[PDB]
Amino acid sequence: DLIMDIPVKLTVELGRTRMTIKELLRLTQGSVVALDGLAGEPLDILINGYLIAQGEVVVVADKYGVRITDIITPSERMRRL
Amino acid sequence: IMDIPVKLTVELGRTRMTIKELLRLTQGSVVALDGLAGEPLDILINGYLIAQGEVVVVADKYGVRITDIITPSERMRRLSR
Amino acid sequence: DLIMDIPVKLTVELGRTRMTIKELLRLTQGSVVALDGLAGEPLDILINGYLIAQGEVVVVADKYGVRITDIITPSERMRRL
Amino acid sequence: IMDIPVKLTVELGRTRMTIKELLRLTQGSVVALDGLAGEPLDILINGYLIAQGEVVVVADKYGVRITDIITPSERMRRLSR
Amino acid sequence: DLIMDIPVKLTVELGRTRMTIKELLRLTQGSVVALDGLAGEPLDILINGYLIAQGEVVVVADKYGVRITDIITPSERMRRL
Amino acid sequence: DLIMDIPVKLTVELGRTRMTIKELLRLTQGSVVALDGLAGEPLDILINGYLIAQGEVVVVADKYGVRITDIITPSERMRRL
Amino acid sequence: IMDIPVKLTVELGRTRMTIKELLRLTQGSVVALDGLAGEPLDILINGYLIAQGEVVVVADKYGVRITDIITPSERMRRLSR
Amino acid sequence: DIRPYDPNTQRRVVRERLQALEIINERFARQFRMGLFNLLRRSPDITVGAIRIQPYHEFARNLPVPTNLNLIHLKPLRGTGLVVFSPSLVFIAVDNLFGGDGRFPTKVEGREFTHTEQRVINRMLKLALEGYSDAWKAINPLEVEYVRSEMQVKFTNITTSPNDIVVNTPFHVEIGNLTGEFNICLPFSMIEPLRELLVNPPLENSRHEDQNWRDNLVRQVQHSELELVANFADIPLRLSQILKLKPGDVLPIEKPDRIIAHVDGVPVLTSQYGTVNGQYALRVEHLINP
Amino acid sequence: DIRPYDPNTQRRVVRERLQALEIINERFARQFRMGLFNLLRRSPDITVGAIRIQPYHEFARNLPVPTNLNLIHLKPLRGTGLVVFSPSLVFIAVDNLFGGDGRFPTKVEGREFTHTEQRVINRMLKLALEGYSDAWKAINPLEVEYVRSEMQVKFTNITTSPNDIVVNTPFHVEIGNLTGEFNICLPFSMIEPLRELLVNPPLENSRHEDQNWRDNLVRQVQHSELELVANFADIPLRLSQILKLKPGDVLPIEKPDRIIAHVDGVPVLTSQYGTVNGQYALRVEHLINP
Repeated sequence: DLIMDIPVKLTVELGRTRMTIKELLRLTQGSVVALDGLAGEPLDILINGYLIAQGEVVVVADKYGVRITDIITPSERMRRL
Repeated sequence: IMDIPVKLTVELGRTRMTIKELLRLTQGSVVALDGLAGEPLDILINGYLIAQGEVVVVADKYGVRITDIITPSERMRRLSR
Repeated sequence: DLIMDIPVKLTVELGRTRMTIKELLRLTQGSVVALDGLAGEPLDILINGYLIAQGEVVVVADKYGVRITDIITPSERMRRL
Repeated sequence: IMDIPVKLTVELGRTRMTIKELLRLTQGSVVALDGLAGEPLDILINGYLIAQGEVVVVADKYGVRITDIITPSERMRRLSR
Repeated sequence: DLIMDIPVKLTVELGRTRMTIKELLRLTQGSVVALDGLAGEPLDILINGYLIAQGEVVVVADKYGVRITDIITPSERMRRL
Repeated sequence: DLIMDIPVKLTVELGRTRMTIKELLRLTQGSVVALDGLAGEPLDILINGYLIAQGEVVVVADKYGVRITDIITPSERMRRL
Repeated sequence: IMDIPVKLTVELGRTRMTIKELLRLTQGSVVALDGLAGEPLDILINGYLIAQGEVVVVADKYGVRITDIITPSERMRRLSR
Repeated sequence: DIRPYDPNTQRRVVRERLQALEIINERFARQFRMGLFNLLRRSPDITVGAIRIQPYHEFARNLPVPTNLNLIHLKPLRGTGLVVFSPSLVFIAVDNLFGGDGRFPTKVEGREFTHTEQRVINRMLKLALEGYSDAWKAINPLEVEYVRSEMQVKFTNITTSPNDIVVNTPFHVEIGNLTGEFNICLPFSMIEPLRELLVNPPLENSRHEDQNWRDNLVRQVQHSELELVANFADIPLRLSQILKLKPGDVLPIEKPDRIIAHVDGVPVLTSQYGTVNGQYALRVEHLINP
Repeated sequence: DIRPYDPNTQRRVVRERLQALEIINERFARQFRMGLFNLLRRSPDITVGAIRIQPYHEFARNLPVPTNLNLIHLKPLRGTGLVVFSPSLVFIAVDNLFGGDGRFPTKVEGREFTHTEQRVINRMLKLALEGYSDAWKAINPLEVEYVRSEMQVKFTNITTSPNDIVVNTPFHVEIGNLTGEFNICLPFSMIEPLRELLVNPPLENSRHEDQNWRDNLVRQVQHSELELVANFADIPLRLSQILKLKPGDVLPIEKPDRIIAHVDGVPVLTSQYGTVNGQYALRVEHLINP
């Protein structure tokens, strides 16, 4: 079926971390928290919270975008949960 | 009060697009996000956006220095887009 | 292909109306506002704000559920434009 | 009091004409509007004219500096034409 | 049928913007707001709020008018909604 | 051709009368003014101020509607001119 | 008190004549009016004479400088002729 | 004449001739001349130049820098006016006032006005304001109040926009061999309510005669008929329906409880509909009144 | 334009023209000039340079070391501003104050300000603060309070981050042959609430006229229709279900006791649903109000 004009929401996550209530509250103005992902890693392209693609960051005429390098394989989907 | 951990995420930007370009996507396909280059990235708690902050690299690691906490008016402004 | 899952968000709209700021601010407790949808007219179904179908509220074993009267067409989309 | 967004529009002028010239229209067909060159363009809120203001160009973008807010007398004077 | 002597209303839109209650109220005397359309774009020729033509601005003996360049096609009618 | 939709505004006039400024300003609460239209005479229908038809008020399943007694003609338009 | 517009007219003069010369009229036929050259032209409101005033030309446009408002005696005197 | 319109083409053609403004200008010129004689102990002559109804930006672009710009209040008219005192005029006034006979050449290099120069400007401005109020009183009495003084046209911003149409009146004052200028700048919005009075002066016996004229006018226009059209109902359709429309078609309509009576489209009253004497009639509930 | 984005590329392009800030700068420059004349007994001239809306780090990187950095409070605006007093300016001021005629060459080698130099700094800082408050009062009255002084840009940290966009205003002061500079540094967040006022100055008669304008604005925008969309229910599905979906399918749904009415996605009110006149209707229980 080609009911296919439907629009979708695309997001890009720079990084993630697991972190608890106390140091949440301890975070203040100008507080910086390091991300789990090491610099240069391809970011995560999510669809409604669902990942299908990975890609690095890029700027296209002052506009944000990602250069995708891997999109489709679920063989690694087991570890990211 | 409670000592529960939460999965923080940092979101680079948004993208409203139909699945035309989604199926047309491939390695090297250019994608543009809603956020222009320069504005603070969004700090989300369990997927709940609560803050905005600037991206920095420390010890060759991604990090975000939280610049401000968001307001309901800006929250609805970002929602209605 | 790989898009078979793609968590989508489907919403149904109860009705629409043409009303201005005066009465809008003059809404009070218990005040009733009518909608352009006739009682018994199947409600609209929207995905990301766009037509996907028309569905009617039906009693299904004490569980009200929406039964799809019809699927949208490009022609009807043009007409309801 | 409320934080609702509205679609503002700016109107260059009016034109009362029968569909003779409408069907005679083509690329290059000259059309004349009701408003002469120089008078403020009309600022409308959700299609409701509320103001008059002069047109300017800033950063190679169209803009309007609101000169005055309209009065019911001028409003109906415009309508009865 | 040729019941066609009917007169119709023609309007020209210089530009549009989506903008909210608070900065509405913040607009004051002499306040200028930039339009979404970039300068030099063909304006919108509306009929009773319905668009059929696009065209740039022109002055014809101190009288406003538009030079129409595109009139008929519904192919782009989906995006402008 | 492309003009098949062209949202038009149709109005019906209840009646007309010849009356001056004295009595006009001397209208009071509950005062009744008669019109030249005889009771049972089909009312006129106008579009942008011009004749389009003559229609009569008919009871249609508790819903009063206007049933078109006749369509205007150039001859009758000249006669009523 | 009320904001109604009226169609003012300016009348050059009167002429009482039977339709003899009316049917004898042609391009170039000399006609004489009741008013001699020099007296103020008549200012009528919705066809109601209210004033008398002198004719002037300003910016190559006809205009009347109202000289006096009439009296009932002069009104009836003009009528009885 | 087929040229593409471009912004900032303020082709504002608003041509009038304010004879009453001219007469007020002449009366104020005489009053200012006598005041200048009283102060400077010397007799000036003041020539009233042509009235320039020009955009504010164009007026300001010709103003020499620096200059005295005095904001004034034309009560009860909404808005503010300006008095332009030229450096040459202020120089000549101070020179005459403080011992100089004025025989020396006028050396205007461009500098701000000192406190002493400010006070001299204040005095001549007070005299000018009094003379202008006296001149205007013959036509319309008003109160003129000094607001403040400025050196730059950017300090003033007399209009909402620089393209706003404004009235300027120049005066060339000569004393012996020393020439100067001073200007009166009033926004066209200031005089728009009184445009009718300023265009023509041709009335001198009008204190209660104006009231009599207005009473005659109203009592005589009260005999003019109108065109009451009562829109019974309002149906929105499309042009396809209009083209295919045929007699006998019934068009659904929301039930009109209130009928609007309008003339030339202009709403006049709200009423209920009915039948009397065999004719349609309207019983008026409320006239359209803001 | 296809280049890989990298962090610390603060390509912050926020271009505006604060005419009201410029006018306040000029008024404060005149006030500071007269104050400097009062104190130093010598007449300076102050040139207001172009306003630099630049990142805080870029502003600080150009600041000479050592220098005087005075933290100030722009009440009631949340946050703090800075006054930069240059070593050359402080040197010249102290030299003039303490017997030196200033004819000697200025020898700035780089050293901290002594307590006497601190008192001189305090004095002309107080004069600058008073002049700046006077200049601003014409547009917005505010209270300026001295916080403390610092010698290094790292002592200040005026912004949350060095990449925060900040407004700087330089002033070049000349006295005889001795030149100095002093700057006013206010974070863009300070003026963001008043950005609309600072961009354009084109209003002079606005004390109750602003209230009248606002009342007209609200009473005229109260006649604009909106787009109420009431989301009756919310079913989450998957794209496979959407593709295979066929008419007559029933979708389970949690029972909506409350219907949210929103416009353009922005929630407006909470209500109950029902039927009246044969149409769907909403009885409002609570409007969306924070």
